[PDB]
Amino acid sequence: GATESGKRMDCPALPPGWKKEEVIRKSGLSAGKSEVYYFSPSGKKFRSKPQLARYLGNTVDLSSFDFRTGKMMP
DNA sequence: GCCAACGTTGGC
DNA sequence: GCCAACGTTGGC
Repeated sequence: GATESGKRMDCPALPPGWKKEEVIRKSGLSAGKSEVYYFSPSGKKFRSKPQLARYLGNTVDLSSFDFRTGKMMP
């Protein structure tokens, strides 16, 4: 399900066609650490909430969006 | 001390 | 030149 790692999955809190992936680091000091990426319907990768906001503009209100889980968490 | 957010780099 | 992957750090 939603906490499964290494697998792109639907993010239903965003507009249609957005997906999310959790990727675990392998090499280097920061190994094991978990990061989250988003993919637009066009397939571009997004690495931060501010980056999503810049791209989505007023088509979404991300004010309560939790980047790590992809849920709206008021 | 942490980590959100971003900059840099190696490998292609 | 691209981009996955790691390193870096200002703001908290």
